[PDB]
Amino acid sequence: DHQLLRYLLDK
Amino acid sequence: MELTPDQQTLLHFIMDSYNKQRMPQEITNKILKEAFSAEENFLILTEMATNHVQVLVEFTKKLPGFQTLDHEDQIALLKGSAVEAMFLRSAEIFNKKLPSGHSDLLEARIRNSGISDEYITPMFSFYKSIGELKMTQEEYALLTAIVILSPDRQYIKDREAVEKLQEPLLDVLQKLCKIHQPENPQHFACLLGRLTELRTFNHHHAEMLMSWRVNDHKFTPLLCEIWDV
Ligand SMILES: O=C(NC1CCCCC1)[C@H](C1CCCCC1)n1c(-c2ccc(-c3nnn[nH]3)cc2)nc2ccccc21
Repeated sequence: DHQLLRYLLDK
Repeated sequence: MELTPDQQTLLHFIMDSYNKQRMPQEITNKILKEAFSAEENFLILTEMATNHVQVLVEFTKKLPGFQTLDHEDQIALLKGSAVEAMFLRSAEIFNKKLPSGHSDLLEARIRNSGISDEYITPMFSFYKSIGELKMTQEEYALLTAIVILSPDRQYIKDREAVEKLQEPLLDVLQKLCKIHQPENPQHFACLLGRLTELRTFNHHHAEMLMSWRVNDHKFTPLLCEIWDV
């Protein structure tokens, strides 16, 4: 999943 | 043989990004100020690591070409490097010159923090061997960038795209070594050799965390994802 990581990377 | 205008530009830009990290002195003043219990030190570690990962993500997005990589490869590079970058930054801090007797108290505070005996020995062996290298701030910054842009990470789909980004960093690092330490020609190979040591920390990381002498191992949601705990 890694949804917080995905978020930080996209942002 | 010397750094080209392009390489000096990349170097100064990497250095400025890296220096946006929480200052060493901030970390050591707290630790040296007073002895905390294992429970309190575990809480300090998790807050330090959460802030470290947050700054690491920002530093990573500024590495030239990283943002053009596949979104899934970007996640795998970050997740695969976060623990190695934390131990490399901790080694930098540990080896910062402090007034007489301070680094001995720092070592005593870290040895008595709550980490188990099994993980103190490889940790301190790494810090001392890093210390012997006498690394400059540029070497720590480039080495961190090289650790992140490791093409040979598990779950990477496009390895050449990563290799293409790491190679100019490897070339700058080599030239830096061949200038800062001309009397030590193995210095560059020896920095790269210490990366192989950092990889071993990542494999037993979950176990090192759970063996801390505390009653409950609470992590933040960002650390749960990054550390697989
Ligand atoms: O705060 C700290 N490290 C941060 C430094 C900046 C980047 C993010 C990590 C810890 C202190 C916590 C409080 C108790 C003493 C150690 N730290 C460590 C360190 C690191 C990892 C584990 C560990 N354990 N399990 N997984 N990782 C343990 C200790 N080594 C340090 C050497 C110099 C200065 C601080 C040091």
